[PDB]
Amino acid sequence: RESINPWILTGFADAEGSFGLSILNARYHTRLSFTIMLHNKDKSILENIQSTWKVGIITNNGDHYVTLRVTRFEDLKVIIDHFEKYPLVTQKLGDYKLFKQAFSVMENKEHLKENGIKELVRIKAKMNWGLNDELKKAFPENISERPLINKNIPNFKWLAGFTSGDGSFFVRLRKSNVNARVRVQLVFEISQHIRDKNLMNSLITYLGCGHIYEGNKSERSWLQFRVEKFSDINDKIIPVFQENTLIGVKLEDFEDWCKVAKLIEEKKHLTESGLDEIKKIKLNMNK
DNA sequence: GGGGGCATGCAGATCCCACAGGCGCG
DNA sequence: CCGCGCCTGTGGGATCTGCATGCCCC
Ligand SMILES: [Ca+2]
Ligand SMILES: [Ca+2]
Repeated sequence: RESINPWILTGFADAEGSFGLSILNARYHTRLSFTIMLHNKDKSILENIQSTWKVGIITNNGDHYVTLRVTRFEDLKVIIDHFEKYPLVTQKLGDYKLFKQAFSVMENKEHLKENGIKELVRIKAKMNWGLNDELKKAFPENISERPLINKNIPNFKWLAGFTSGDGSFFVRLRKSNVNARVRVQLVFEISQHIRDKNLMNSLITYLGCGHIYEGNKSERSWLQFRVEKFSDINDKIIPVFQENTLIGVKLEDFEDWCKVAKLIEEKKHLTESGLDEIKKIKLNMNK
């Protein structure tokens, strides 16, 4: 049990969060929800988040996945209050804005009159993946292509939570095809759907390093932010997350990541014994 | 008396994670 | 040569997202 920084929580919500508006039947029932599902290894984050918001239920989905679900109405107010003070950054903010106007419709109790569900389906048709086939056949009169959020990084604490979700620290070992000497390469990467390309591109100027790699438009719908130059990693990337602590197993991956960075800064990665530890400081992180 | 809210399942779709290899450059 | 690191390319599963349903209560 502990509490995390609010900007770190918002950043992690931009990565793994999901806003849900369920409309099922003609007695149409409604269900507003915020959900996060992770691997069992990161059950601490969900309990860390639940202790911060004092809401939600943490269940087990299968033998490997935990889930945190907030479904009560009065308990969705603290979520909306929090996100109003710490706004989301990715295109998920658009789903949150539709999540909020769906809440105010259900708060005025108008969501049960015939006028209410007609707007909520109109609201639902714009968030996440839209409506189903049946309700789209039950409301082929849906009107309303929402305004696209385009923000930059608000701060580094948002990045700590965001990196704890979609980020990645890992070690590269390359056997030189000419020298047969083991090469060690540290790299930091964040992947993301191309719908937030402007946000991912703003990481370059805010961190002072990194590159954006895309691939052709026909074969891929997600890009990568990546830092491979060791000097940028040791002097820019590492101090950022030393100040803004990551959460979950990403903190453990980052700690082992920094152990390799220091073995390299001490030039011990050229030694036979130093190369042995780095190899273990690579199997550590797969487990 | 039953309607709407809550808790609690289960499952599909995909956007991630954690890499690999070729090769130009200083 | 040689190590660095830009640059292209990716398998597979942890994710994001959706549907269902019996129970409870007021
Ligand atoms: Ca994400
Ligand atoms: Ca993750």
